[PDB]
Amino acid sequence: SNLKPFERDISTEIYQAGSTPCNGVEGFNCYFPLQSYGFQPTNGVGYQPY
Amino acid sequence: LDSKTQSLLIVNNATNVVIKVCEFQFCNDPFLGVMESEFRVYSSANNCTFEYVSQPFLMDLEGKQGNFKNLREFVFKNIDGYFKIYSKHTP
Ligand SMILES: *[C@@H]1O[C@H](CO)[C@@H](O)[C@H](O)[C@H]1NC(C)=O
Ligand SMILES: *[C@@H]1O[C@H](CO)[C@@H](O)[C@H](O)[C@H]1NC(C)=O
Repeated sequence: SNLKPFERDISTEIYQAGSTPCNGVEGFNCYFPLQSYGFQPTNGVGYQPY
Repeated sequence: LDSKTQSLLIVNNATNVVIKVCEFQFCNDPFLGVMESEFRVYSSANNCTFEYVSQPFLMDLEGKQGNFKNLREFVFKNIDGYFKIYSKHTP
């Protein structure tokens, strides 16, 4: 679910997108909520860090 | 309350009010000993994001029976990330 105003919520629980209770292994409909994009000096305006 | 999410812990142990926000491991039976000889409210501190400690004061600490003299009322609510504590002390 979405966030309420100014709430923080640290959690490494792998997100079951469906009804598959993976409970420790990433898979189809079981992903991590934390994702990371990288920043390179050769990237475009919209993809550079601010 | 098992170290998978962040958990706010507030303790007033008769002297200094201590507030911490840690990913705490709590015991099966949390307690502080009563002269005090234990501290078992939590078992770990990890990826903690907030701590505050007040000034000292003095309150009751010993086992003493009788009739109650101080009514100490509180309200605890969380609105948009702000944890609001209200209180009133009365004889
Ligand atoms: C209450 O907890 C605080 C937390 O730092 C500690 O410093 C204080 O000595 C404790 N009070 C006792 C053990 O009476
Ligand atoms: C949180 O705790 C884990 C413990 O394994 C650590 O690896 C991580 O760097 C800490 N910080 C964050 C932001 O997750």
